[PDB]
Amino acid sequence: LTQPPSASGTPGQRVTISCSGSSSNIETNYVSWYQQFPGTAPKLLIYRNNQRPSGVPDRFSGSKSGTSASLAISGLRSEDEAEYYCGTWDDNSWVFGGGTKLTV
Amino acid sequence: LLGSNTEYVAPPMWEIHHINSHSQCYSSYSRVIAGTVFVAYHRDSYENKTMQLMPDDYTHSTRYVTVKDQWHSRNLTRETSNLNCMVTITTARSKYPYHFFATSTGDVVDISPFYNGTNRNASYFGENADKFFIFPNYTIVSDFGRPNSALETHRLVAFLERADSVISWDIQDEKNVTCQLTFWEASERTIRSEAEDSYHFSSAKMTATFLSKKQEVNMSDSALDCVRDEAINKLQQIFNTSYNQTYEKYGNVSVFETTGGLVVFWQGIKQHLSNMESVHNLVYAQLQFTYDTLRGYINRALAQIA
Amino acid sequence: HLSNMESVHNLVYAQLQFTYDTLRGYINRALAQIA
Amino acid sequence: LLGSNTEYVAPPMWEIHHINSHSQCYSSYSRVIAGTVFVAYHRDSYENK
Amino acid sequence: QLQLQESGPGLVKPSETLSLTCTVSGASIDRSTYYWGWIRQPPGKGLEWIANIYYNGRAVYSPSLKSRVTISVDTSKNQFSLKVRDTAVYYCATRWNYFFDFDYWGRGTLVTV
Ligand SMILES: *[C@@H]1O[C@H](CO)[C@@H](O[C@@H]2O[C@H](CO)[C@@H](O)[C@H](O)[C@H]2NC(C)=O)[C@H](O)[C@H]1NC(C)=O
Ligand SMILES: *[C@@H]1O[C@H](CO)[C@@H](O)[C@H](O)[C@H]1NC(C)=O
Ligand SMILES: *[C@@H]1O[C@H](CO)[C@@H](O)[C@H](O)[C@H]1NC(C)=O
Ligand SMILES: *[C@@H]1O[C@H](CO)[C@@H](O)[C@H](O)[C@H]1NC(C)=O
Ligand SMILES: *[C@@H]1O[C@H](CO)[C@@H](O)[C@H](O)[C@H]1NC(C)=O
Ligand SMILES: *[C@@H]1O[C@H](CO)[C@@H](O)[C@H](O)[C@H]1NC(C)=O
Ligand SMILES: *[C@@H]1O[C@H](CO)[C@@H](O)[C@H](O)[C@H]1NC(C)=O
Ligand SMILES: *[C@@H]1O[C@H](CO)[C@@H](O)[C@H](O)[C@H]1NC(C)=O
Ligand SMILES: *[C@@H]1O[C@H](CO)[C@@H](O)[C@H](O)[C@H]1NC(C)=O
Repeated sequence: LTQPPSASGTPGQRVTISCSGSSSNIETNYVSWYQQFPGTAPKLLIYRNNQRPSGVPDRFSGSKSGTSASLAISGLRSEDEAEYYCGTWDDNSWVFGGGTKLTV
Repeated sequence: LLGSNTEYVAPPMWEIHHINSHSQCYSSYSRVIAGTVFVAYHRDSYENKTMQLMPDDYTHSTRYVTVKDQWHSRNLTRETSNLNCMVTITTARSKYPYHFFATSTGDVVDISPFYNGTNRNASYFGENADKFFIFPNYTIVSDFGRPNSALETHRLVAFLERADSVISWDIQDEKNVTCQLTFWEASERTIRSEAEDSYHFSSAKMTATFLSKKQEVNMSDSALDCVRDEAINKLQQIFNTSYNQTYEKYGNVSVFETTGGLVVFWQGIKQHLSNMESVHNLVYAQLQFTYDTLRGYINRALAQIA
Repeated sequence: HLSNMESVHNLVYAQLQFTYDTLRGYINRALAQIA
Repeated sequence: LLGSNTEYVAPPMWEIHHINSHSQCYSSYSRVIAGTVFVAYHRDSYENK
Repeated sequence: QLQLQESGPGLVKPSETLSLTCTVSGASIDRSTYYWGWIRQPPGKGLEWIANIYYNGRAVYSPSLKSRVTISVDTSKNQFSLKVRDTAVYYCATRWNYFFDFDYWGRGTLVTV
């Protein structure tokens, strides 16, 4: 899997992140995203694509097509500074992308 | 005439999906045991044709069947197989805290009827993980009896897939559908005399007196949410169509859990929740009412005498 | 003209009414002859 | 040793009338299903005693 | 509620075997299990998936570890372990929910090679 190690935005910008893998993975399954504050364990943020667990506001977003996904954190604010990881099931097991430090 | 084995079997899931999206079953069962797959057909030598469901004849149950008779035929011992696909609909009850439901037909499921795929932390799942499925916006043939029938799209549907059957229910919202308190009665003009360790809510109209611990319950207890709004509107309803407006609201609406386990909504006038159940015979409160009244009255007289 | 109701199982509700009836009957008697 | 189907069956009404007016049953069950009638006897090859 | 802690050695000499055991205060595994796997992260790096096991003996590994890994399960004491024959912080997260994917995480202490 593939992720660009950083991203940027001023408080109130619709910041986005891509998520690149092969057709073995993201093509025929479900994407999950995780907001890991540094020094803690990751919280699921988006499950089975677009769907948001209880707690995660509408600000975070989901999107998938081909062998690459996306995560649109609109209305970006301060506490949203963390480590976002995407990942699904390849044909045999579970994988993660690189990771991304959101900085506001 | 010779024997008659008859075994009751769950359809395959692809067929479940067919059944309830087309109101019809396939005229063949197939199950693999050990190595090879085995297979039965409806009338002998038949093909794999589709068969539509039609209504049975009746209890609280509602059945739909694909064959309404039994069949056979005449040198050596021959064994015909009668294949019947049958969809039946039973009411299932389940009581708090809903860690399992059960049907009148002896099915018992250890899953919460409100285990929305997400909320296992605030719910319960405890059947075979292997066999349980859930499908968001899921189509259903809306009436298996008629074959033209329109289509419904159910929000969330579960499938449990047992040995004798596949069980399906529509997943609902807890709290939206279940409330754990019920309006018993309202007492206009109740009298909250205070005592040593307890308030006494004496009502003449309902001929009884209720005692609560001196610390009222937090109104923001989640337990109260399903009747919270009704109770106030039940209250304000009275102070509006009961007495004149020489009286006026003293203090906020406060709630009390009574010994015995009623729950009381109080609103004065002038000029943290026990898992307990409610007590069944309310004489214990008419008794308290009796004592309270005679003792109140006796002291009054004997005082004005002395 | 006859309620399809069932009979009530614990008859304290009538011993209760009996208690009240008796003490109240008796209390009023005394307090009257006192006053 | 092999299988053992056992099915529980209502007598015909003429037999009901026999049973309870004579204290005895006939040693044969017969039911028609689809076309032909089928029939069972008590010990094998028995008659209708 | 679900609960996951972790114990085990915190100083491993190269090529020698590591054992990591994750305790759960669910507190049970059942045929109602879904998956329980290992997840490692080198400090300052990203996340890496290790192994994964059900209440049955079967399990799924990542060939990136060239099956150097070998996980075990003891339902008796309500725990599942792991055997390896590269230095990072570790974790045990699971599946406790139809839908979702990996949810409910357990801090897994640090180990260095
Ligand atoms: C599954 O159930 C949970 C309840 O455990 C739902 O959470 C409710 O929805 C929001 C939370 O985002 C609140 O407004 C409610 O008060 C929550 N209720 C409770 C009891 O926590 C959750 O939304 C449900 N999800 C689905 C997809 O049905
Ligand atoms: C009957 O048809 C269904 C779908 O058309 C198929 O999945 C099933 O295996 C068939 N059964 C047979 C051929 O016995
Ligand atoms: C699980 O549910 C309980 C009860 O609502 C809640 O207090 C707790 O925070 C929940 N745990 C998680 C991880 O959401
Ligand atoms: C259909 O399902 C999707 C995803 O579960 C959901 O967003 C949508 O609201 C559903 N449709 C309706 C009418 O609720
Ligand atoms: C439960 O809540 C949903 C969402 O508002 C609503 O559409 C539905 O009608 C409610 N169910 C009942 C029985 O009121
Ligand atoms: C009642 O509980 C709510 C939250 O549950 C809290 O905001 C409020 O202060 C509580 N009232 C008390 C403790 O008197
Ligand atoms: C109850 O009071 C409200 C305002 O407090 C008033 O609008 C309403 O008409 C009253 N109800 C009746 C039946 O008079
Ligand atoms: C009633 O509530 C109001 C505001 O909601 C508060 O100012 C007042 O102190 C309360 N009175 C009580 C709790 O007796
Ligand atoms: C046995 O006898 C009864 C009356 O004698 C008759 O109705 C019945 O058909 C007979 N069963 C046979 C011959 O199998």
